[PDB]
Amino acid sequence: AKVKATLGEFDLRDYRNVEVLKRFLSETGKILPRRRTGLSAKEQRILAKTIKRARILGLLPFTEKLVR
Amino acid sequence: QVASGRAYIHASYNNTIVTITDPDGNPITWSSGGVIGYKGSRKGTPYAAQLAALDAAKKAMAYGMQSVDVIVRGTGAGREQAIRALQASGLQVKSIVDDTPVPHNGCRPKKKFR
Amino acid sequence: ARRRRAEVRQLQPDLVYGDVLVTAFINKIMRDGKKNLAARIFYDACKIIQEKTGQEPLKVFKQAVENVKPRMEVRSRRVGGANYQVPMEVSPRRQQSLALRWLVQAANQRPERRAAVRIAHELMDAAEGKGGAVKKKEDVERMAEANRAYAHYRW
RNA sequence: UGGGAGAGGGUGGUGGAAUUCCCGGAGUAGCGGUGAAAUGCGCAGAUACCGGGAGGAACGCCGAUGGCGAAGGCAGCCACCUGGUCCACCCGUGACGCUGAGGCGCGAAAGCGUGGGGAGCAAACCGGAUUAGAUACCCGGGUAGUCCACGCCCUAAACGAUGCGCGCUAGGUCUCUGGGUCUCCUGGGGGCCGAAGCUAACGCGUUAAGCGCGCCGCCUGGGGAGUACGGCCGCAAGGC
RNA sequence: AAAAAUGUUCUAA
RNA sequence: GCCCGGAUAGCUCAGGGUAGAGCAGGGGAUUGAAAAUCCCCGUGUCCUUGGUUCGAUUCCGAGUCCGGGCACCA
Ligand SMILES: [Mg+2]
Ligand SMILES: [Mg+2]
Ligand SMILES: [Mg+2]
Ligand SMILES: [Mg+2]
Ligand SMILES: [Mg+2]
Ligand SMILES: [Mg+2]
Ligand SMILES: [Mg+2]
Ligand SMILES: [Mg+2]
Ligand SMILES: [Mg+2]
Ligand SMILES: [Mg+2]
Ligand SMILES: [Mg+2]
Ligand SMILES: [Mg+2]
Ligand SMILES: [Mg+2]
Ligand SMILES: [Mg+2]
Ligand SMILES: [Mg+2]
Ligand SMILES: [Mg+2]
Ligand SMILES: [Mg+2]
Ligand SMILES: [Mg+2]
Ligand SMILES: [Mg+2]
Ligand SMILES: [Mg+2]
Ligand SMILES: [Mg+2]
Ligand SMILES: [Mg+2]
Ligand SMILES: [Mg+2]
Ligand SMILES: [Mg+2]
Ligand SMILES: [Mg+2]
Ligand SMILES: [Mg+2]
Ligand SMILES: [Mg+2]
Ligand SMILES: [Mg+2]
Ligand SMILES: [Mg+2]
Ligand SMILES: [Mg+2]
Ligand SMILES: [Mg+2]
Ligand SMILES: [Mg+2]
Ligand SMILES: [Mg+2]
Ligand SMILES: [Mg+2]
Ligand SMILES: [Mg+2]
Ligand SMILES: [Mg+2]
Ligand SMILES: [Mg+2]
Ligand SMILES: [Mg+2]
Ligand SMILES: [Mg+2]
Ligand SMILES: [Mg+2]
Repeated sequence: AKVKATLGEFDLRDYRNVEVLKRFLSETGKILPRRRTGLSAKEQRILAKTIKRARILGLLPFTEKLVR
Repeated sequence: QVASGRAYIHASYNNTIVTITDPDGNPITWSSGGVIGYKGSRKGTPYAAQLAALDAAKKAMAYGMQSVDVIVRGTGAGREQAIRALQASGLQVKSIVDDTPVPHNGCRPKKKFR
Repeated sequence: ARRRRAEVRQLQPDLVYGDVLVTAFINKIMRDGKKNLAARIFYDACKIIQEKTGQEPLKVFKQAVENVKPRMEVRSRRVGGANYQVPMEVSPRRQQSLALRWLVQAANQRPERRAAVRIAHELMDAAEGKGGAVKKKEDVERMAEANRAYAHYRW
């Protein structure tokens, strides 16, 4: 199950789209790899940067702890 | 006295120190591989961490401590043994969460860790 | 052994009690092949225990043996460059053999003159949890309880 | 002309993790450390836990076998300024090109000067162990320095140990990034495997180490020696 | 995930 | 000269009804060993003397010896 499938059409630069973007972070806050993300090379760079912005605006975590 | 609290497992390749706190994180009591007469390399073993956990809970339960949320730090070989010991002690282990400190590539480690 | 295990040698049951445990024991009493001498010692001791505390001696003998079986014992291991005291349980075979060994061994420690008295008196003490072969077995089990820290080095 | 990719460079700002320190709380007999130890630290309240504060450096995940750069080298994020480069259309100039002794500029780390900064780390140094010794490795401390600004130094396994440009000589496969008519076709990079051929062999092989041409740099047995003398550069170290 | 230093000269048949 | 203290195993140190722990000692498991570890084992008129209590490490009185302390010194 990859995230590009589990989501319809989205904008890879709306750094304010928490509902879209948070789907791209593991349970432990890390930016998922393409093997999870499903984005291409070029798409993955765009997503991460806009993820990184949303972390600075407090919209996304930099890290969450791990629950069992 | 308090009923529920938190159980913290700091556990390196050297030792495993368990402190039980209260809901506010203020320590109720504590123990480690030193509180059971181990000194040296032995303080870092799984069994050392078990007795350390058992001495932690048996000291906290002796304060009415019933429910603990288990916060775990480090990676030492006494880590898993401590969690197992907390569920066997008698405490109502209500959670387990790994809060091991990890830098985002910050301070340069000692030569031992590069 | 390197290739396959050692196949445990089955002994002929002794002609008095029909017991392989008696046989292995008499073999532990035996020195230089003088089995009949060792047969007399075990049997003349068997009489004495039927005297002193009149009981079926085979039942006393099996209480001594049972009360000497060590359930744990330290063993040396390796990891990196260490030679620990690793607490490892004892196989039922080695359980029996250490008993038989320490039985005769600690019995020969005792101070009475003739052998069957030494054999009988240790089996009387060991069937009640006293005497040499017990203080050795218990002592072994004590050292393993101590090094339970190095139990995670058990294979 | 219209586009695209990018850790390319410079300046200002800025975010979170983490370590150290301080403060308050709470709490007690140890912590830390190693092969095992000791030194160290701790009842003068440490360690472990929570809350608050300060300051420095480095940017986890993304991240790659990736990208960019002439090389060294470049990685949070934001903006500004600036370079190179690629593609499309085939529009403009009309051989305006190639290379390049000198020259000039750039040039990892370390080092140097004047200020600043200093959390972590750590040459030197001290201590603990180890050992016959241990001016080492391992452990606890620790000053330069690591960081910033400006000015020097100009070295390197500065490597692809492979100068630059052009043309020519099978393909298969993976990838980055453009264009198309989007199967796939085509450019420009990045690797792999391999035709012919090259190679002392290893290997190279449209990213040539093949076939050619141009220009440059360099080699001419090892050691002495990258030393001496000279000269030039440098504050020095020392470079050429 | 590594305790422990060394082996006089010429000859290698 | 007086105040405050100690004395308990070989060394230190714990203390009304126990006589203790660790380290030095010894055997033992261990190893190439030097150790670290692990087991058990010993080592008392609790300085002496008189009493308190049914009984004394403890309590008291005394002194015996050694520690600390302060003042003095014609
Ligand atoms: Mg937008
Ligand atoms: Mg330790
Ligand atoms: Mg343009
Ligand atoms: Mg505090
Ligand atoms: Mg100290
Ligand atoms: Mg105090
Ligand atoms: Mg202290
Ligand atoms: Mg500061
Ligand atoms: Mg034209
Ligand atoms: Mg014309
Ligand atoms: Mg430079
Ligand atoms: Mg530098
Ligand atoms: Mg400087
Ligand atoms: Mg340091
Ligand atoms: Mg030293
Ligand atoms: Mg040293
Ligand atoms: Mg020495
Ligand atoms: Mg150091
Ligand atoms: Mg410093
Ligand atoms: Mg500079
Ligand atoms: Mg390289
Ligand atoms: Mg060269
Ligand atoms: Mg050239
Ligand atoms: Mg490139
Ligand atoms: Mg290509
Ligand atoms: Mg060929
Ligand atoms: Mg040729
Ligand atoms: Mg060949
Ligand atoms: Mg070949
Ligand atoms: Mg090839
Ligand atoms: Mg090709
Ligand atoms: Mg020469
Ligand atoms: Mg020179
Ligand atoms: Mg040089
Ligand atoms: Mg000169
Ligand atoms: Mg080694
Ligand atoms: Mg020599
Ligand atoms: Mg007086
Ligand atoms: Mg004494
Ligand atoms: Mg004196």
